Amino acid sequence: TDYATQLCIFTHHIWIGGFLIVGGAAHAAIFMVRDYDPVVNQNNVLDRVIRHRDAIISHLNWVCIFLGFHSFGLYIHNDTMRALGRPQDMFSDTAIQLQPVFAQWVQNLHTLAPGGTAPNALEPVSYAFGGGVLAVGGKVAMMPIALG
Amino acid sequence: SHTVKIYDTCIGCTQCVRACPTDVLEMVPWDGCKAAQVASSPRTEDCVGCKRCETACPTDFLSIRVYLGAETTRSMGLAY
Amino acid sequence: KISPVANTGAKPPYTFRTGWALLLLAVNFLVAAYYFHII
Amino acid sequence: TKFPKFSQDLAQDPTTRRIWYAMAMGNDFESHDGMTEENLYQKIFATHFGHLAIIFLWASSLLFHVAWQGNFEQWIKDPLHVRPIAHAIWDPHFGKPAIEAFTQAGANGPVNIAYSGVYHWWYTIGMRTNTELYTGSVFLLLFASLFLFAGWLHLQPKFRPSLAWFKSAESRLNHHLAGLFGVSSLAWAGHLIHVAIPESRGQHVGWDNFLSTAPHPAGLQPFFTGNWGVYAQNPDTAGHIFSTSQGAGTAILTFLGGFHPQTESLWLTDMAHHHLAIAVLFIVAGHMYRTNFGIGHSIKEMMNAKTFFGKPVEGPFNMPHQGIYDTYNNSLHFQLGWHLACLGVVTSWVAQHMYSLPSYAFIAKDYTTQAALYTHHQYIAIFLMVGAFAHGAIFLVRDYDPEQNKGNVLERVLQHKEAIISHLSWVSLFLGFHTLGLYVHNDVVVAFGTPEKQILIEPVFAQFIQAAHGKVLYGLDTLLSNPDSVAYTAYPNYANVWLPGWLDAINSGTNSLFLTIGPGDFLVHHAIALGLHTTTLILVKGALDARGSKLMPDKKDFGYAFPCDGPGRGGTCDISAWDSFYLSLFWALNTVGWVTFYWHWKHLGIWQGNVAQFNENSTYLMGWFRDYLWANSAQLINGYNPYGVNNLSVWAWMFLFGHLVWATGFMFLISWRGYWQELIETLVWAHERTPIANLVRWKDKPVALSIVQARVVGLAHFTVGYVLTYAAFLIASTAGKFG
Amino acid sequence: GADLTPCAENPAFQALAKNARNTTADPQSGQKRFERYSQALCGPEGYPHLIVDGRLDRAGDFLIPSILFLYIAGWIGWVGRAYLQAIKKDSDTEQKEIQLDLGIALPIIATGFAWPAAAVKELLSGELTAKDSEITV
Amino acid sequence: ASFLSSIFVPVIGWVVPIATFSFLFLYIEREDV
Amino acid sequence: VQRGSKVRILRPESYWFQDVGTVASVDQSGIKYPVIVRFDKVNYAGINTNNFAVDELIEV
Amino acid sequence: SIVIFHFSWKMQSDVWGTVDAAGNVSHITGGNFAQSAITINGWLRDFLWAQASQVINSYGSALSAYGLMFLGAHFVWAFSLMFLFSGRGYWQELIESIVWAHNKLKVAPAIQPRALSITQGRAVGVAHYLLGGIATTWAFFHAHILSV
Ligand code: CLA
Ligand code: CLA
Ligand code: CLA
Ligand code: CLA
Ligand code: CLA
Ligand code: CLA
Ligand SMILES: CC1=C(/C=C/C(C)=C\C=C\C(C)=C\C=C\C=C(C)\C=C\C=C(C)\C=C\C2=C(C)C(=O)CCC2(C)C)C(C)(C)CCC1
Ligand SMILES: CC1=C(C/C=C(\C)CCC[C@H](C)CCC[C@H](C)CCCC(C)C)C(=O)c2ccccc2C1=O
Ligand SMILES: CC1=C(C/C=C(\C)CCC[C@H](C)CCC[C@H](C)CCCC(C)C)C(=O)c2ccccc2C1=O
Ligand code: SF4
Repeated sequence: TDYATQLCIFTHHIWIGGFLIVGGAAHAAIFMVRDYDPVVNQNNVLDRVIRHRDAIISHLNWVCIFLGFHSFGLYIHNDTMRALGRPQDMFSDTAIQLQPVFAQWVQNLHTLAPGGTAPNALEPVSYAFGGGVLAVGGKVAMMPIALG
Repeated sequence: SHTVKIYDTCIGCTQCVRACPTDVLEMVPWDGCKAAQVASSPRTEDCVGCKRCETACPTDFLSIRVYLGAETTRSMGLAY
Repeated sequence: KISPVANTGAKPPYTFRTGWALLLLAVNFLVAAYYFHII
Repeated sequence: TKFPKFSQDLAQDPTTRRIWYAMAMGNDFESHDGMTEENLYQKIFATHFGHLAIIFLWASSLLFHVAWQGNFEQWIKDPLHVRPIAHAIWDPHFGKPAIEAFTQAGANGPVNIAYSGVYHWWYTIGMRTNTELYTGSVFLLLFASLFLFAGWLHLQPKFRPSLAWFKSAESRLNHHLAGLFGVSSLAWAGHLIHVAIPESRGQHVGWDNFLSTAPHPAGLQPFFTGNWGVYAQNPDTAGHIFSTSQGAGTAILTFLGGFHPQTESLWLTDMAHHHLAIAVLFIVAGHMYRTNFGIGHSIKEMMNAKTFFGKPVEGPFNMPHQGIYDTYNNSLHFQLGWHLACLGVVTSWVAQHMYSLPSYAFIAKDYTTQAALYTHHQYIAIFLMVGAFAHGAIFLVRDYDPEQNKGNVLERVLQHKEAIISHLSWVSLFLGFHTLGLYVHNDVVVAFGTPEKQILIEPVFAQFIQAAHGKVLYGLDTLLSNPDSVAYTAYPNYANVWLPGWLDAINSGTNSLFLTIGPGDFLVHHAIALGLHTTTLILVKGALDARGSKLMPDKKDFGYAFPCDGPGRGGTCDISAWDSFYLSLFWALNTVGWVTFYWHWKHLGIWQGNVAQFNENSTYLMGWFRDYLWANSAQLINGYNPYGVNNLSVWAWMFLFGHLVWATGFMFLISWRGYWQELIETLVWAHERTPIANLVRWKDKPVALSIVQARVVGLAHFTVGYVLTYAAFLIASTAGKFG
Repeated sequence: GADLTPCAENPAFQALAKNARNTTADPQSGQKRFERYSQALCGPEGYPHLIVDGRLDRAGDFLIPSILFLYIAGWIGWVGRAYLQAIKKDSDTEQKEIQLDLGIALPIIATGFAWPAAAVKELLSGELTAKDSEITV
Repeated sequence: ASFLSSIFVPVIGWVVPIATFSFLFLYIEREDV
Repeated sequence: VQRGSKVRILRPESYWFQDVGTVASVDQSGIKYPVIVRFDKVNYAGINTNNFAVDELIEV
Repeated sequence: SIVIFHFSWKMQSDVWGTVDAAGNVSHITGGNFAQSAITINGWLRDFLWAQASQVINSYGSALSAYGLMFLGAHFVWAFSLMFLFSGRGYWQELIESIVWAHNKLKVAPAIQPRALSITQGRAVGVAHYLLGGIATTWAFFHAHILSV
């Protein structure tokens, strides 16, 4: 019901974890420049990673370019088409649609779980996956998050 | 490619020749009767413009200088 | 050492500099006198 | 490979660097291999002709499309309530709803509305038919054809001028003032009197009948007989209607001085009188010099002079100017760095006057055109002002000889180089600490619910200038506002014919002429002073430090544009004189935003009839975000919405376009090369190891962009986004609301 | 100017005084504030606009605060200069900048009540051609 | 007269780039100029 | 000059141009720039010393 | 920063809202996420321009400090661009000329002044760039829900 707390509590921890993950990569490099001994790391999982670092990065470079085109470019195509006056050519729900069927697929299982899988549970684990609207006072606490 | 010029204010620290990764520099004997030695730049094609020598020379202003010029495969450090 | 970094050739009073400055200063006082409606 | 013939160095480059740097210094003839001074000036001279041709051909484009695709006829009948259209648009991508949106201003097909103001200029000056524009375009096509032929002509050996001919300074200056400026100004008075002014009163005067009809009923004898007053005998009436005989006066030269009531623009009769007086002084100024006939001044003798009537002097104003004449004529960058400054100031001099004193009919009421013109020239005014210091820095590097000067003012300037840079830091710091804290004091104190505690101080002495021109709203009763004063009535000669018309325009308050300044106008004016001081500090520092500085004494050797010197002495990141230009252009753009947001918000309140929202909310900065930026952007963002598309869909797309371009530059500015070249080596490994793509391979080895190149690419992105973004806001906010 | 009037004749100032918005803990701080700002000139907004022309009538706007700064500001700079020059005579000068020698500073901080008297006395403020001149021009 | 735009727009967007880039690429990759 | 004397520099392209300092040593040899000088103010590298020729120095 | 918006705009649009006793839910923004979150202008229009109305209008209220904190962060952000875009070489030269003025008046410092290191300049920027970014959306998230 306190929508103020949920976003601030959600937003706060989301930022804290992002900072710490970056620190994990920094000290990973500090270990290398400082404490990496080639005698210890001889044909192990780590030495074998350093010896083909080019293939790891080159393919990751390809994925970053693949997604950035086909993730942000679709916004540009919709932004271009809506300005051109062609709302039927966009990537939208009424137009060409890209449904997250795999997430809709996993969502349906958790709603039907309390019956069949883990049957002792009465309600679904979270109403975000599915179920019914929960109302505390006039505010909605949680409801199914449809994915389109 | 590049041009490494060595000026009169050398004193023979031998720090420039050590800092060079590509061995562009060399310490040669100077005709000065009381001057022990002086630097040189015989193989300038292999200079990679990293300016480590300029950081090493301890004169008030640097006896050695590296002037950037026409690039090539060796100067640009391209293994490919 | 071809060019001296510091300038030379002037006496304490600086008559030429002060003469033009006071003129530029006087006209400033004049425009103020018109603003204050003194004139 | 020999792509750059001007550079054997870049041609012998296996990488792809040769392609980029060749684009850069392909226009730098001074750096071209095997270029003497004689061939240098000659190659520069021919290039001017080609550049001159691009102007007139571009001018022809404006006339052709307005003739073929413009409603210039319909706009004449109702200039206020008809939108001028620049050109048609043929995009296959446009959907049917969009074509219906751009079918505007009575066009059969889709079209763009014009905002340049040419319709008001061509209409005021005498054009009243579309076929007349076709003659102007075809004339400029042939007029440009002459220069293109001249440019090729003067490259042949028989016609190639000599270096001494180029270095002739007195002759070029003598001819330009009299013939280029003066006779053109004299000629311009001819068209105004023979074509524009007659057409303004309804008399059609074209090429067919300009010999028959007379500009004045009296002939040309009153000029020779001394009867000058006949031309100013009867003036146009206040009830005159433009392009018609109603209220028409017969005078061709007058000095009324005010605006036309209907058009809210200056009198055509005064403009013709104006250029004639200008042409006289300019022609008089021409003959001063010593060109060949033995009579006149030698600038070299005047500069190198060392004596009064009998007394000794160091020089003009007792200041040494020994080698100034040789420094000017010999160095090309000195002239270029100088001329762009003079042209940059004049560009601002234009813009300050175009909104204040509109010289075209029905242009003040066309609010969008009035704003784009001011924003246009001010942006242009600053590139020329910023480019002026860049060449001034280049001159000190390569074209400056200390021995030739040896004690002039220029050698005396650089000797106290530290005081110039130092005190400039004080002025910029002294403004920003105090200027911001007042905005910030007013921001906070208004936020706490006590706006009365705001530090509001009137621009008092600036009111005294407004009152010194006749504005009575302030009530100072100063020189021209006070009738008892001598300036209101010149006691020796009661010939202040300017005063009746001028006092009407200021004290009217309808137009924008010395508009009412307020406390909000105070602070923003000082913010502008900071942008001009700090931008000067950056440019002056690098220029004066271009020959050398403490961290790099021998900066003269490397040149203007070099990336660094290395991590030695803990730095060397941005030490060149090029990087001073680099960091200055950020201010030079920002300094406009403080100027243009000031212009736009102040005028929008006037045009909309709400002067309060500026004077009230411009003290605290939050008004700039809320009243000006947030509110006015509503129709822009709604250019294309889920419901449909309006005519403002282009600007919204352009608005987001500059945003992306503005942010793309942050990459080249923030992320530097060494990260990228390592990334490039991996892609090279993959392509050389991918089986089917092994067949195709680069001829030029791919490397990361250089350090100076990335700076260039980054700032161009920062500037393009800065330009296109404010353009879409400037046009759509004004056009959607129409003021 | 610019439609600037006194406070009481201006209706805007009369209305804003009712909406107090008491700053401090005192309940009548809002009323006492507006009454004190009755001396200044008020515009159409009712907000006081201060004239920094230099009029002796409006000296409290800018002139009196102006002198109060420069006396304080010269106190700060003149104290820092004398403390800095005093350190230069001692052996280890760099350390005293960080770890202040209060035996030297506090007597100097006590002075500065009359910095202009000392300032005009020092016609030689250490300026010469013997400073950092830093390549030829 | 509006048919001119249907012929001049595409050649500016397609024919002129293809001709310029094709010539420029072969010009810069030439061994002797 | 005398060893231990306080001396000013006139050599340009120097960090200590027109700055005073003590002469630590003087080489009685034909080497150019024989005099050795020490300073309190560091350059950017942090050296506090460099050799100079006698003509480039004026005694204070 | 996109993760917190994907959470912020969706929940306001699809989940969070007021519910009637009959069973009809009236979300905060009314399903605008479906058609507007597929174009960059929709985020600029329906999420940034719209939801930030409470912040700019927060002056003279209890949320007035959020309007200040939302704004002071913008200053701190652009202040970052000094250190990222620039370089030490400019700044040490400028400090050299300023040092001469202090030598002139004999206010020269014992600890000789030096520009910030190269790594530090990059460090000081990202410190400001992030602090100006996070602090900006921090107040925007607060004042929006605290009013709504
Ligand atoms: C996929 C997106 C897309 C594309 C491809 C186009 C394509 C086009 N639009 Mg368009 N448009 C779009 C989306 C798009 N539109 C959207 C979303 C809107 C908003 C509703 C519009 C609104 C719009 C208007 C209002 C107009 C166009 C016009 C045009 C045409 C311009 C052709 C021209 O003059 O030569 C190309 C144009 C140039 C300026 C040259 C390139 C400029 C570069 C930056 C500089 C050139 C030098 C270069 C860098 C050096 C190398 C080149 C070498 C040859 C030297 C072209 C067919 C115009 C039209 O109808 O045709 C006359 C027109 O007036 N568009
Ligand atoms: C008006 C007169 C004028 C003249 C004759 C010159 C002439 C010269 N300048 Mg100069 N300059 C001028 C004005 C002028 N400039 C102005 C106004 C400025 C301030 C910005 C500068 C700033 C400047 C700098 C900083 C430098 C020069 C340099 C030079 C020399 C080399 C030119 C060069 O590199 O090729 C030109 C090469 C180019 C790549 C230019 C085109 C690039 C533009 C920015 C691309 C923009 C992108 C695109 C078109 C927009 C797309 C729109 C989007 C919506 C799609 C040459 C002597 C250079 C030099 O070394 O001097 C010796 C140098 O370092 N000038
Ligand atoms: C909005 C600004 C912006 C943009 C668009 C990019 C874009 C990119 N950055 Mg980046 N970057 C930026 C700001 C930006 N950066 C800033 C400010 C910094 C400093 C912190 C960095 C630091 C940085 C690093 C350190 C790295 C990147 C990387 C990347 C690449 C990721 C690959 C990708 O998304 O596919 C490409 C996607 C796009 C370019 C998006 C738009 C493309 C549209 C959909 C297509 C265009 C339409 C059409 C083809 C146009 C034709 C026009 C015709 C007339 C010519 C990409 C080139 C990474 C990289 O290069 O590795 C892959 C990487 O390691 N950047
Ligand atoms: C990068 C993202 C992206 C994507 C996915 C699309 C997708 C599309 N755009 Mg679009 N567009 C984009 C960005 C994008 N756009 C941008 C950035 C702009 C602005 C410039 C536009 C502007 C635009 C316009 C103006 C128009 C489109 C149109 C279209 C549609 C037709 C595509 C077409 O004819 O190409 C044909 C494509 C191909 C021939 C090749 C595609 C690549 C294949 C599938 C690669 C497969 C690789 C394979 C899996 C690997 C094999 C492995 C091997 C071992 C076997 C399509 C839905 C049109 C439309 O009306 O939309 C409905 C249209 O008129 N676009
Ligand atoms: C009377 C004789 C005469 C005339 C008319 C000219 C004319 C010209 N010479 Mg020239 N020249 C002459 C004698 C003459 N020369 C002699 C004797 C020599 C040898 C000593 C030279 C040597 C020479 C060189 C070496 C060069 C020229 C160049 C030029 C051109 C300058 C560019 C231009 O058009 O600027 C136009 C300038 C103006 C119109 C005036 C300045 C702009 C003002 C501010 C406009 C007035 C304000 C007004 C409000 C504007 C409103 C605009 C309107 C649309 C609203 C111009 C065509 C240059 C050139 O372009 O190369 C071909 C060049 O490089 N000349
Ligand atoms: C909003 C962004 C911003 C701001 C505030 C500044 C501010 C400044 N820049 Mg700058 N700059 C910027 C963006 C910005 N720049 C960008 C994007 C670039 C392009 C790279 C540059 C490029 C640039 C150059 C090239 C130069 C400057 C210079 C200056 C200074 C000019 C002196 C002045 O006006 O004093 C006014 C100063 C201010 C208003 C800021 C002072 C700080 C505040 C008001 C007080 C601090 C107290 C603090 C709040 C309390 C402590 C809290 C605790 C947590 C520690 C000033 C510090 C020039 C300079 O330093 O020479 C003198 C100079 O040469 N800048
Ligand atoms: C010889 C001579 C005399 C005879 C003079 C006669 C009998 C005629 C001379 C006429 C003249 C001197 C005509 C001027 C012609 C040039 C013209 C008409 C055009 C200039 C146009 C320009 C430069 C470009 C204009 C542009 C275009 C084209 C547009 O469409 C829009 C505006 C703008 C962009 C500006 C007299 C007896 C006196 C004295 C004795 C000697
Ligand atoms: C991305 C990036 C690169 C890599 C960028 C590269 C290799 C450029 C690749 C761009 C290709 C060539 C496409 C660009 C095409 C342009 C849209 C048109 C340019 C053509 C004009 C000449 C007409 C650097 O090398 C670099 C170096 C130093 C600081 C920052 C950076 C940096 O940020
Ligand atoms: C501005 C800037 C500088 C110069 C920044 C400096 C010199 C910051 C100095 C900060 C403080 C204010 C210096 C003085 C601290 C005093 C101790 C404060 C006085 C004590 C009272 C406040 C109590 C760089 O060195 C730099 C380097 C590399 C890339 C970019 C940049 C860059 O942008
Ligand atoms: S520009 Fe690059 S190489 Fe030069 S000093 Fe800065 S970080 Fe080092």
